[PDB]
Amino acid sequence: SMNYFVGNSLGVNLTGIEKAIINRLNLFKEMGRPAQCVFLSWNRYLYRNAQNYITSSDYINMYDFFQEATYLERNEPFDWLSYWTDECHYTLKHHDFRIYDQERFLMYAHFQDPKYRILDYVNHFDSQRRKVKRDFYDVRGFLSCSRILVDKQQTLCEFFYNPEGDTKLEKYFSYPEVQKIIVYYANKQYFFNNETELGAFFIKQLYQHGDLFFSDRNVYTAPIFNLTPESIPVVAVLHSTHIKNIDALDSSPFKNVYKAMFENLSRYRAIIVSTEQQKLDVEKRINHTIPVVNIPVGYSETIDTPVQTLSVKLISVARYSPEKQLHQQIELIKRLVSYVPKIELHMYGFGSESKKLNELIQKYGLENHVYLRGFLSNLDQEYSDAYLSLITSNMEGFSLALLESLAHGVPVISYDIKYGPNELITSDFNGYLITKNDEDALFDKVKYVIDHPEVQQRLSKGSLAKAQQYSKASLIKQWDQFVRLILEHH
Amino acid sequence: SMNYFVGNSLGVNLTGIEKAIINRLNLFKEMGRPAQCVFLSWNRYLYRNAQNYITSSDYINMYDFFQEATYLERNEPFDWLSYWTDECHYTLKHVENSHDFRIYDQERFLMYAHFQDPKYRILDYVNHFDSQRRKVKRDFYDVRGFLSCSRILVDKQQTLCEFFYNPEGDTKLEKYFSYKDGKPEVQKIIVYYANKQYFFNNETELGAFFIKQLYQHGDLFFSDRNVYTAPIFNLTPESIPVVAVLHSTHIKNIDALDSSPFKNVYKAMFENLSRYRAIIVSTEQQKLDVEKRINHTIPVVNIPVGYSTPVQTLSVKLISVARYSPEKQLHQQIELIKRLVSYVPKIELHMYGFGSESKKLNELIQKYGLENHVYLRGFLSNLDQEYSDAYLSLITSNMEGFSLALLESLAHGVPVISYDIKYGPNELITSDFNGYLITKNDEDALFDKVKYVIDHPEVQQRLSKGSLAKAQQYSKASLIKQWDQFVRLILEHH
Repeated sequence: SMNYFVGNSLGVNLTGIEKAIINRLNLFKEMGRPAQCVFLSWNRYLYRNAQNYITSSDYINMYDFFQEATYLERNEPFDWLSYWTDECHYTLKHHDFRIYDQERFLMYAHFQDPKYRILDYVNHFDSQRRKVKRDFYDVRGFLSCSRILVDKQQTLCEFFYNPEGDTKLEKYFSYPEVQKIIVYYANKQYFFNNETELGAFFIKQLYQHGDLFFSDRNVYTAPIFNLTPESIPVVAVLHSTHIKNIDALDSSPFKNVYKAMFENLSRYRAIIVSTEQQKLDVEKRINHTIPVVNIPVGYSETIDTPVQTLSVKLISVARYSPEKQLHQQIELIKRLVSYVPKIELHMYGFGSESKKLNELIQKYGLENHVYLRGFLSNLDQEYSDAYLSLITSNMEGFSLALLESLAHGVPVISYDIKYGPNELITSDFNGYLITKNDEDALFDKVKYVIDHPEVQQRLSKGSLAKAQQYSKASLIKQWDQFVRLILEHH
Repeated sequence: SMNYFVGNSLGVNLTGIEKAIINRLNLFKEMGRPAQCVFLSWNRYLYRNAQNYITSSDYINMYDFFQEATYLERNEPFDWLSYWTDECHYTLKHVENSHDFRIYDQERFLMYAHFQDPKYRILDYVNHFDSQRRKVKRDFYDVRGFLSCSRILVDKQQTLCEFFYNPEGDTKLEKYFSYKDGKPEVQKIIVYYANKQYFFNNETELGAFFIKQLYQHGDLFFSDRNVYTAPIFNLTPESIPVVAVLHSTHIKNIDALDSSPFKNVYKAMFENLSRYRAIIVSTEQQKLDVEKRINHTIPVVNIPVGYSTPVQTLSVKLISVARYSPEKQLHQQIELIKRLVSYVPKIELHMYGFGSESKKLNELIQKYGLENHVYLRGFLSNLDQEYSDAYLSLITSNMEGFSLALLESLAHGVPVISYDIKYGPNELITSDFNGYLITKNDEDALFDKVKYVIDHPEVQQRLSKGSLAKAQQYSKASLIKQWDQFVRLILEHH
């Protein structure tokens, strides 16, 4: 039996949903449940984006599947520049080349590398210099898609190839929308009107009696699951707030990304959310129509670095976005620095709010007190001397960063806001929950913990215990039980 | 060494050039010189058109060559209907008064299928539709059974590009089109050959590449459809030996031998004579005019375009074997009979052929009250019975070409009276031997000579025996010896 985590693709910069999908995959292998990520969109760079995260045998892409290129890795590098000159006697006028036969302009080639071992695309031109066809190469080496052009470089149709160059899919477009898809599969021809129908066909070929699907990128996967039969079991996973407005729990419309899932609840064996708090809201909102279950989106990893070697160092691990209200922590430091002259705030993240935050810092002469540290891929060394974590957001989700900092014995002072802080913070155990936007009470609890390092030490010991509760193995056992119960009942 | 006779195609009704190519192949086969016909145009019916006349190994079509379908014969039949119904689970709906079926996956219209035969054994094409019932692609099947070409459509079913396949389904050629004067014109051709890709701007360049792939030292090419074949040979090296074959008059105006422009179909060959080893024409008379016109720059050789039951069992039966076209001037034959019937009341004239002039010919027949004297007999595939009682053949044309029809009537002992016009009458008529030649458009002299042969049956008999003797000069064995000597000589000089 196989567990499939259905997203869309993998960017250069992995997204929350992509990490969750990958994170969840690792856990299933650990406990000896087979699992695979399922990708939908055509992405001739997928194998590259995947390389530093999962193996080729750990994912099935829908286009790779019909192009017979699943589990296929990089071809041995190919000398395109040599083949064009030494075998085809063409003329190259320079990571782009213009290919001429004698005086005749044929093609526009585009490479990735300056070593020219990885071809990207080749534009083909007619006798009038009209661009008639584009050849799009997969990062693994084989020609993946040719696009036929008409009029003003308008896409008319696309042909997708297997590695050996057989046609496996055809797409036909009008204005640029798909009106027809042809697939060559199982020694015949299949016809679809759109990519959702193709996706549904793909899911039916994947499924074997006893497998389980997870719907992770609902804006794409729910419409696909909606056209598959009810004998194929699938669970919906929400990675965010389920409604546009969390303060109108009964009334708020579902997020657009979750609409097609919520409007066909009966198709799904369950909904998974990250927090008990979110499970209670969702359960009540859908009148218990299907099971809702809370399974955290990560775990506290075993500690490899020195812990609480304690200058008072406060930290923020948070995207530089409006919702994290990070200026409130700069203002906190403005207040505290008169009582705590050697105080330091380190804020780890990136995003829109950098310029404004940077300006607020210079404005208050806090350049020796508050540091916008940007993104660090490794935070282990940053936690060893951290006195406490701050959360000043108007909204949250289950925070992997918070779990990591707790596993390092760094206690946390957070607003009590949905979702995540209530799950990972017990007041006076591993930190303190504060009424949302009460900056005065924030100052009082931060000052109190700084004034009483015996308190910080005791909250440190609570932090290590809270992290122990969210271990890799507790999370394994929760996935293991859920999967067996969902399949048992199906 | 291989002799290659390069034409365009074979139609369902063979043209003059197609027959000339096939007759030449048959002579080379009898002789023991390897020959093949070479065809250029994409023609997914070529195999059926060819079956009555040549074997698969007797020809190489250009498209078949690149489609890895040269020498391929017919597939065992395939019941597309059962495969669509039983194996694909599609819904078939017959179209009223047709061999056509609409194909559906449930409520969804997917394809329109056309069969050649009401038994649905020969799939011809399949049209594909998108979700908005736009016709996006047409699949064209070869008569041998394989999918030959897919054509991709845009806008009002305009041809954008075409993909040509081997029998296994691999793409071997692509063609890209742009519209000019309301018709698609090739702007690009890609060919997958010898594990490489090759690029061309037009079919002339593709043709030249094809010739270069066939040629081995010792081989010899004949350019028979010069409007297409000459521009192709013009793009090939002079190391490849090619003979130009003219199948009609070489100039637009036969009466200005020196100054007339060449026929548009021969312009490319005459504007590059030094490319060609020789020119072949069907008549000694055309040979002398062409040699003079080109100042003997290359050799010109006349080789007839073809070779030659009970006989002369004799009512007085005149015959005309001639297209009903204005150049033939068949009205003059009506006028001749109008004048003759007075003196010869048991006279008949049988006119074998067809064309746009039939209506006027019937009007004149009716006008002259000649309905029991002049017969418009239509085309006749076989004329053997029609010859046995024929007294005399008539030719009243203002222009001619070498006539296999006239050769055949001469083999059957039928003498002829013809206007003296170029080309063909002087080749097959020696005055007072097998017939008479009359000043062009001299209807009085035509009457007088026709009347003299009717009034002298012993003269008719001598001319008949001269017709048998004239035809025997065009024997299979004399054509073989001309062709054998020509190829020997051409290859020695090259």
